[PDB]
Amino acid sequence: HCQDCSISQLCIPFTLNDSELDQLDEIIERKKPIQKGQELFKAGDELKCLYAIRSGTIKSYTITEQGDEQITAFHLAGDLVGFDAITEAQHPSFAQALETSMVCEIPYEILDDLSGKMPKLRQQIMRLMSNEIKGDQEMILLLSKKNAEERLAAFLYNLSTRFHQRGFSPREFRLTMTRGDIGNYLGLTVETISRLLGRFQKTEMLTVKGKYITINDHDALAELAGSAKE
Amino acid sequence: HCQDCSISQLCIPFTLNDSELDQLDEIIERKKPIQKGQELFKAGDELKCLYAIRSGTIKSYTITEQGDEQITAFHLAGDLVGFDAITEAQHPSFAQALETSMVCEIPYEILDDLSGKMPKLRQQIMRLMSNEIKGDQEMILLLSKKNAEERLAAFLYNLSTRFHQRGFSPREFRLTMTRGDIGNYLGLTVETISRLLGRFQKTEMLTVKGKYITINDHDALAELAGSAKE
Ligand code: SF4
Ligand code: SF4
Repeated sequence: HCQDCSISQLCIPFTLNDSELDQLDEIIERKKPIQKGQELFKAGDELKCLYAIRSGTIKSYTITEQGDEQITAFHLAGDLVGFDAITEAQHPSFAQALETSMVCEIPYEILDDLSGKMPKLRQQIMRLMSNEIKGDQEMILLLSKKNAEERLAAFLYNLSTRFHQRGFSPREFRLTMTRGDIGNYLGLTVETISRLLGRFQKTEMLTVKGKYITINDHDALAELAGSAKE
Repeated sequence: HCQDCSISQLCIPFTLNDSELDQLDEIIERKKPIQKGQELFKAGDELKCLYAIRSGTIKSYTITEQGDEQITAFHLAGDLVGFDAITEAQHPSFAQALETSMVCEIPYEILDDLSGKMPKLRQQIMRLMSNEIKGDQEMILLLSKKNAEERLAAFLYNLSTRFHQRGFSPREFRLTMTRGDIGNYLGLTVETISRLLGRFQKTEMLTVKGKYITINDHDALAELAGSAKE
């Protein structure tokens, strides 16, 4: 159940000859679905497999000394979860599903075994890590230079894009995560998150119905997202 | 000039048989020293080599739409600069030396060529990326959950540690970067940066003379760094 995949283009078997493909799936792709709110691993757990998101939504977080969750990323289908566990065979982070999700469990060593063995695989694994790094860098700029109007716009631009790539309307999409969770990730207040979407709707940039977002003006939206100003 | 290196333990030829070692250096390790303020690459440049810091200090940054520098990391000896350029053969970031620095130019393709060829190398390259990701995650928590007292303490804890590993006093070390740059990275004010070091000195935790920092109480310091509170 893995040669079949409409996101393999952005997932892990990207640019594999059909021999590489029929081989990989043999060692992954089969985990009775993860339920909304259940975890894939706890911080401190040993690294065994990495997780490719087949369907659904997953957040990554930690807990502060004083006990608050802080979200470090949301994951969409095609995303790989577990990279930060490679350095030390161990998960520093939590991961939890936000909705019923399908997840492909890829055994790290076995994948590592087959990567030295596979140039196009090895290379693909690389840029995937490269890209998480790139993303995290963008997050850092978001939290230093962008104000709340911008942070949210950026966040919403990002999702919209990513859904586009995973073959969806760039126009319309639901927030699977809660407003609480969005505010967490973005250093904003559920109070503020809401207020902003108001303004966004007020300008006809955005239409908002429950958890469903509609973008009526990508150009406006990108201007706010790409600002980084005060 | 590369089998000789008192930081190879944390640099790139970590866990290489002496055949792997004598081989690698042949393709790197020789760039007439980078001067304080000169750049290694401009955002948008093509990926050719990655850069291992042999000596000195290097910052990574971008420029906002409205034209402000934002620093995404400081690099010490042993650190590899360029990972975020792998996804798309291209540097999204700038890199600039903060003091006269020695830099080992490692050709990416050639290094990639020899990595599929080398299990222990490939694996080492992995965790290095894994670790940048991990670091960036910590930065994200710093910018969301930590206040200024904590941000600085954290930052200073981090440097102190990293100098320790690179074989130095954990006790005492200079800030090579400017207070401006520290404040940039940390979302703080040169006004605030200074005030804090005052308090830090006031409590005898820290002794501060010009650019030189002395930690008299690592335990205090780590408590503030590891807080993430308000
Ligand atoms: S989501 Fe699962 S089945 Fe699809 S390409 Fe990724 S690992 Fe394979
Ligand atoms: S700093 Fe330069 S010489 Fe030293 S191990 Fe790294 S690449 Fe080799």
